[PDB]
Amino acid sequence: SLDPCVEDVKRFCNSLRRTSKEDRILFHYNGHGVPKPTKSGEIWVFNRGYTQYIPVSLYDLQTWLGAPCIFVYDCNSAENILINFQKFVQKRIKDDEEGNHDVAAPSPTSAYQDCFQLASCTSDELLLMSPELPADLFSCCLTCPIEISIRIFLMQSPLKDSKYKSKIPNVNIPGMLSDRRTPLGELNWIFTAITDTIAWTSLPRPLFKKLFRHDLMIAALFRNFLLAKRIMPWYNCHPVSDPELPDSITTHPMWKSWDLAMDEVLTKIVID
Amino acid sequence: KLPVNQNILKNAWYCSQQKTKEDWQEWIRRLSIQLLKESPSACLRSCSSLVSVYYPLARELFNASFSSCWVELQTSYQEDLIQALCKALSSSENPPEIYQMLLNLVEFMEHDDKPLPIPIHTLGKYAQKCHAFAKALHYKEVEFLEEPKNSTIEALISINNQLHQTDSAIGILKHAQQHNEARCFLKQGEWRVCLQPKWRLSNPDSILGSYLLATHFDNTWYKAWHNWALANFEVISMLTSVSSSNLIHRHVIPAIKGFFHSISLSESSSLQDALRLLTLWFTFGGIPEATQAMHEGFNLIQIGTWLEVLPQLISRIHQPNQIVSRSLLSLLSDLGKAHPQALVYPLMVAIKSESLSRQKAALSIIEKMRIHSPVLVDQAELVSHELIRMAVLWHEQWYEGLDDASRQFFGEHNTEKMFAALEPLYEMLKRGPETLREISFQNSFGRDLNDAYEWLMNYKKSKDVSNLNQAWDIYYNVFRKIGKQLPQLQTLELQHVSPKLLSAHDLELAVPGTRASGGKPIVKISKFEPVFSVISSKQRPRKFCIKGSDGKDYKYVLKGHEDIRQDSLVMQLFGLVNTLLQNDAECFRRHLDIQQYPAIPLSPKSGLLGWVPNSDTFHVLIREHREAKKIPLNIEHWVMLQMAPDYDNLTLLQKVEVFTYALNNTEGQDLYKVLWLKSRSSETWLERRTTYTRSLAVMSMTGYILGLGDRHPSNLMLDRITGKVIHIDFGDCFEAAILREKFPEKVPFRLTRMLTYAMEVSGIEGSFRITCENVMKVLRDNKGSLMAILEAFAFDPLINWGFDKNAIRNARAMLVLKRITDKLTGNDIRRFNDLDVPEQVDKLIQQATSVENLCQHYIGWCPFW
Amino acid sequence: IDIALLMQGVSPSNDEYYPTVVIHNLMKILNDPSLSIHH
Amino acid sequence: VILVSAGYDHTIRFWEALTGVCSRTIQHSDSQVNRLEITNDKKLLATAGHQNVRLYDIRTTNPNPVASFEGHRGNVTSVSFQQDNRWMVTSSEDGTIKVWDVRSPSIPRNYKHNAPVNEVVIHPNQGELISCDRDGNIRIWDLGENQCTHQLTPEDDTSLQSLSMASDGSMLAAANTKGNCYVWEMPNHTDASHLKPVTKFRAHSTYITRILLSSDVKHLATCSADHTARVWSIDDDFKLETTLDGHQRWVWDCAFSADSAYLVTASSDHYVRLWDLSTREIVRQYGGHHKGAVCVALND
Amino acid sequence: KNCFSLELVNKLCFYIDNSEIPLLRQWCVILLGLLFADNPLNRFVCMNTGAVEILLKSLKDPVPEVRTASIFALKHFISGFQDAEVILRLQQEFEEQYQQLHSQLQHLQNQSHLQQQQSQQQQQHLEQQQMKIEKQIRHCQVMQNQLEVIDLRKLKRQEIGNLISILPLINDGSSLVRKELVVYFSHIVSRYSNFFIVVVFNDLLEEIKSQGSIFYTVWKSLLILAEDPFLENKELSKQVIDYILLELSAHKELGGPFAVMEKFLLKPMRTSLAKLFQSLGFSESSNTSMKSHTSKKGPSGHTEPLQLPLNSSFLDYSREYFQEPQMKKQEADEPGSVEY
Repeated sequence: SLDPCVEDVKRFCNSLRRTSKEDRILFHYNGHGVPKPTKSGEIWVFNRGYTQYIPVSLYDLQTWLGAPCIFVYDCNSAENILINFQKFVQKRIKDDEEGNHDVAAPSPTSAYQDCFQLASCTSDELLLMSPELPADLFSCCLTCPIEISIRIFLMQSPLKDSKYKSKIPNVNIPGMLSDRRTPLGELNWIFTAITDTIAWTSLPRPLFKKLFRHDLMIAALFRNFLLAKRIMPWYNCHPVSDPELPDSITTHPMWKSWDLAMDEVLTKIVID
Repeated sequence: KLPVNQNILKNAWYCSQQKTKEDWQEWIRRLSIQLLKESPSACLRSCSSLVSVYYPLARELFNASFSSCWVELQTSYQEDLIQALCKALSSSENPPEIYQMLLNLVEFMEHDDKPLPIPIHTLGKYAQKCHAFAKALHYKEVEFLEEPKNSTIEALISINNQLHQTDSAIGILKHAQQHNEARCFLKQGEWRVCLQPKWRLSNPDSILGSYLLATHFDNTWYKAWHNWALANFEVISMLTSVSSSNLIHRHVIPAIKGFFHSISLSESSSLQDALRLLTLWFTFGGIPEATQAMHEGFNLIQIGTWLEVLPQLISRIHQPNQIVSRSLLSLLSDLGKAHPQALVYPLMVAIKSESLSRQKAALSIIEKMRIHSPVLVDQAELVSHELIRMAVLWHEQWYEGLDDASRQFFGEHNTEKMFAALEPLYEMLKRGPETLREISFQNSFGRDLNDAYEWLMNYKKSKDVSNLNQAWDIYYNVFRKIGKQLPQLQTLELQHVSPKLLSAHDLELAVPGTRASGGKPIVKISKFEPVFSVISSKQRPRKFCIKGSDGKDYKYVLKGHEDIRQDSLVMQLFGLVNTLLQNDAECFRRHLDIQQYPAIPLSPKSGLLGWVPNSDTFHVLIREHREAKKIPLNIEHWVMLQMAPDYDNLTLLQKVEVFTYALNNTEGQDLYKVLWLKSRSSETWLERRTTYTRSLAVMSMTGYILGLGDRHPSNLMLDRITGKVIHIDFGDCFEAAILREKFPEKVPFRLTRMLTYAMEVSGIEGSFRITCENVMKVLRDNKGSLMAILEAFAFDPLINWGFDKNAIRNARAMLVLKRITDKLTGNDIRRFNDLDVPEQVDKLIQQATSVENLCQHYIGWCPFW
Repeated sequence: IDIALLMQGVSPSNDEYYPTVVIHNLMKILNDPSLSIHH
Repeated sequence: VILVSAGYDHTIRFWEALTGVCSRTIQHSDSQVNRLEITNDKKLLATAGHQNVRLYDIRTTNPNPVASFEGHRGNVTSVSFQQDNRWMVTSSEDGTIKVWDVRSPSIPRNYKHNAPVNEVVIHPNQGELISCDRDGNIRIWDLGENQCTHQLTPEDDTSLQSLSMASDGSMLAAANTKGNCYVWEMPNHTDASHLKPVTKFRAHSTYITRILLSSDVKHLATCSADHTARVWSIDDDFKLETTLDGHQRWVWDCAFSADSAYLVTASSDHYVRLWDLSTREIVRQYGGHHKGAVCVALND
Repeated sequence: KNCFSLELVNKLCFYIDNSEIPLLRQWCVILLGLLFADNPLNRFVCMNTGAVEILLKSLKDPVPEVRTASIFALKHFISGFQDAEVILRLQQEFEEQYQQLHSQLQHLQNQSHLQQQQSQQQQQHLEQQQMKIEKQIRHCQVMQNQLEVIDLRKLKRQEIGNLISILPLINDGSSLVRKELVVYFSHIVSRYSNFFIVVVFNDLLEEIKSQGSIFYTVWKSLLILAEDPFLENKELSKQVIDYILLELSAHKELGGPFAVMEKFLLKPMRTSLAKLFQSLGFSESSNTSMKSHTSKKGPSGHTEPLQLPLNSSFLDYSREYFQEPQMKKQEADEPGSVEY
């Protein structure tokens, strides 16, 4: 979508929900040229005139979408919207008693409570703005973990001296993700294993079965969410998921092994 | 905001108990110090103690504090401060101490932010009492504009007299009257040719004998040698007109020797002599005696003369005679030996020209330059080709190829001419990709062009009208998918257009543009700025920047797909006219100046124009002035369109009254007030008005003789510091606009109601007309030289751009010759009316200021402004 | 270059101009006599 | 009796003094109507607009244009009819005299001529044409000749505005942009170049528009661009009969009645008027024009 | 989009020029008023084709229903507040329809390029569809070419020219036309509010003691209608003026000055009031006002709130006509009944 409006986000949801009957739908929201989201439960969307921003309600967006959900928000204060969204869904399941209360919706209410989403920060605090960091580091975590992990490791390495470097290193990890033998694919496989062995020993058995034993898309998204949970609180952002992950996500002690792997691969790279 | 603290400043406002300059100054800085304590601004309340401690910064603060206090002060105290300032300006009338600064503050707030209700006559009288002559002049001009009085007129006359403005005083008086009511032989020859005309069989012999005797008495006398040579020129001209081919031999060699001797004597202004010699050699290059004459004159003449008089050599670089060609090749080889950096750009212009004889002749130039410096020409063409491909930006080729095909297909359906247009447009895609932007178009919009190509093939192989219509439908489709986003290229990035220009840095070539006298020093090039700004002139020209070796920036405006070199040839006409005004004592006293910008012909299809620095055009100059008042831009045009729904589609007579209605309803002094607004001070406004008047006068006369028309406020350009006018796009010349179909003109030079209202109260007949007689007399004083200049580029085939085989071109050029001679003499309208200089000035003024002469015009000329 | 320090009030407007003139006249205190007379 | 007016409304409209209100309006929102002329027996309506002369029908109920004819690159200025309506001519910004016919037209010959003329008039012999130019020139043409013509120069390179001609074949009056006019006497046997000038009158000093005179040769009424409508005598003592002013805007072309005693005035003052010249008083005043009115036609 | 065609609007103009029965003389004006709802392209096309002139001349007509219909249509002929966005909002689906029909055209061309003649068959049924699609496309770019020359300024000029010709129907016949006039005036108040706000201060301070425009004529005509002889029209005009009263009661910072000049009712600010005139004069981008009124009365300053653009139940009233019988005579005119 190219800087959309309310009429745009009408078919942005309707045209895909009318073709995905019950399969899950990914909804990415990237708001950074947009003001702060409303505590009352509104999301600002552009107009066609490029002069002011109009509200769109969570009911409006949800009714245009359907019951399965995987939502990724990249806004500033993504937490009033979650508190409100929990309030809206509990109010609609309270109205599910339905004396005369049934709002026409494209998908049944019984599949609303089991659809997943993420958040960007911990509360109404500020995002990251320094030139020493990507401006959309959250989705950098959720689509390219290895490269930004290497860059964050370089910028957090105390041994900055005797290295080949607003300052940002020109580091290039060779290869591609898919091939096993190349270093990039090797790092992808080692990251997948490392982020799975933390989750299996952290989360309970049925939560693990629900998260990492149903489908590959949610599997990969939640595996990158752990690295986000590692890096963002180092820049004061504590994201919130739909089920509450325990605080032992960042304190599980094999990030030493992550540091060892990063050290080894970068020493090999600089030697080569 | 403001507490109750105004009870203490009333005594400092109204005292009326002082009789000393020191006491008045004490009162003034006392009120200035206490003015800050009631200022509503946060940035002014805290500075009260600082101003009390230290005095001098209050002088520069004196505007902000007064502006803060005036708006906050109440209406009943407004007249109190009015009478306080009036009595302050009236007191101590003999010594001007600070009342000039008081009037400066008053005018400073009077600029735009609700001027004080002070009588303008009282302002003028305070200025006169306090010696502010220029402010008094402006005040009295306002008084005269409000109401014309004879006492006011004589006041401005006296003001001009004390300010040494004799032209302004005379014009004001005229407006008031019209509204309110060897050497002996040279002397003998010049008197003889004055009393009796030329073109007989006895006067040329007599003047030849007189010039020969003068040369014998003073063999080293420049005007004698030049006069003998030109006398032989007129004898040869009459012999050619009669035709003999035998009596020209006795005159070609004396003329050549005299011209060589005169050139060697002067070596300063040899432009006309050099071009005359070249025309003589090109007319008769088959005389062996002339061949050895110029061969032995090689040593006598220098190379710096040809260096200064380069361009016509490149213009006539094609030679039909072997001896002429060999002589010119030897001359240009000497030029390459002596500072070749001034001709490499016209050299590859000749390389990329369309004359196969010109490339065959220039192969020798290439070969002789290889033994000197291959790197110069190699880097020159490498940096050139990118600039031509970037001047004609890469979508414009097929854009114009679609447009020119489209309107002639709508006209008369010439499919063969369609195929001729589309044959070379598809060559380079199969030849090979070259640039990143070309790749960006290739991977985006190539398939539709391909499909159109085989639909053209199907039309050729079948003659199918339905598929022709389908091909024109897809042509409309691609025209849409180009023209929508065509105005969205506000800037061009050189890293993606042509990164090799960035790759080639520390360039050793000379900086293109202006040149010095003789052998100019070599200035290298550091790099290029990869960012450009696009101008909207129906062609999208761009702003090119060059980082030179001197650490500064050389900036130009880049034009494409045009043989602009006519502006280059008019540039030396500017050089000649500035030389003549410098030579004239009256023009030198008047300090006339025309600033010609550097402009090099990059190509037959590209060129550079010098953008004048620290200046703004009259087009832009009105926009911010209008939006400061928040009033509509095309206000008068909308007002008359309110009752003229078909202004453009209309006959001759009924446009006049609606135009008059627009003029009567619409005020037309925007430029006149904005020059006062942007003026730093009264003397600043004085120098702006002087520069503005004589610049527009001299430039409009030069345009009148040149035939330069099609002038509009877009190409009209003021100077921000001084106010001189600089024009662009001199393709229209020699009255070429009188022949084109689209609304031929009646006014020679654009002198509109805006210009008349921006003029002083003396009107168009004042200092403007007084400068007019001086310009006309100095231009008539050089009749022969200008004709010798203009005779060269008449019959040549590199000019037919504003007037469009060989005999037809010669006849058209000769009609242009008689037309311009009649235009100079004044007999262009009536044969019996042999009008002199002042009658010509009056006729031109009335014919240019007539409303009917300016109403009937094309909207592209923008006639209302 | 600048004959008088009032020319900078021409191009901008009236309202927001008030702190600008004060600030770009009082950033000149850095020299020694102003620093000595205003501590 | 019916009269019709047009202007900057892009709507031509008829009028009737008996009811005081407009009857029929026809939209022509493609160009500005310069002139219009109604056929003598009230059959077809022609006009001078832009590069097209079209023939409307009066008794039809506002249809599409019944006929249309093109052939002039520049805008057209005036149209000239015939009492037998066999040959229709127009004057445009080219000076090329054309000719067309009613009742299933074919393509006839077209005559090319320089000096783009302004107004034309057909002599009652229906074989001779006089055109006026804006350089003080009069072009005389006839169907008998092929390329020869006659040159008359009342003024030297001066913008002769228009002309008027006597239906009884006696007088020919001129109109100059400086307010000047010439009267030419031409007696019987009109098929000759014997236009004898008589006098010259400077009626005004500003720009002027078309002069019309009645069929009975006893008046000469002009109207100028200074809110002036001035009628003089042409056969009795040769003096000013009546001047008329008071119009809000400058008066455009005028028309007469059949009895040579009533005249209409159409101007750009969003109104049109009808006066009795004997009483020099308001007889009728029609309004409803949102914009100005430039051209008018009337017949009885 | 589907209904607006130039042939239809030209036939409508012909019918409203000369059709006998007043029912169509009603419904044609209603159809143009509905077509002028919010469509700047339609407003430009109708202005150019001159339906505005015909509908302006149809103000003077015998029956009052068509006069009220004409005022309803010129109520709809207000130019548009969200114009700079509705023009793009229409450009997008013209682009999309052009692309979709173009793709369908080449799809049908590829279908017809099946190397089968099929004489007197689907191909013969397809060529007429081919140039029908071509005609629809050509109509699409005709409207597309008319889009870019929109000229909101000329639209506003024609609106302000229509208002002054609406004005002389103040001395009309029925209270129906008077009510339609007061709701039209209320909508003018709703749209061009600030002109009313700047003129009311000057007018009532002069009553205590810039004007001169055609706007002052409408401002006075509202007060003229405020003394209507009918029942409902009086309180309707009072509720129209009540928005003005409530607005200048405060006008943010102006409430103090308004109260100060309000104490005179029983018995710097000049520049502040003058500054607001240019704020809309710039946004703009014969005149016989004649101000005649028997001022024998003065304005002393059922729904509780007030929506400023008033409703107009005339469309529902005209629609309710189509429920009374038409093939059979109604009650009280039967060959026998109570009223008979």
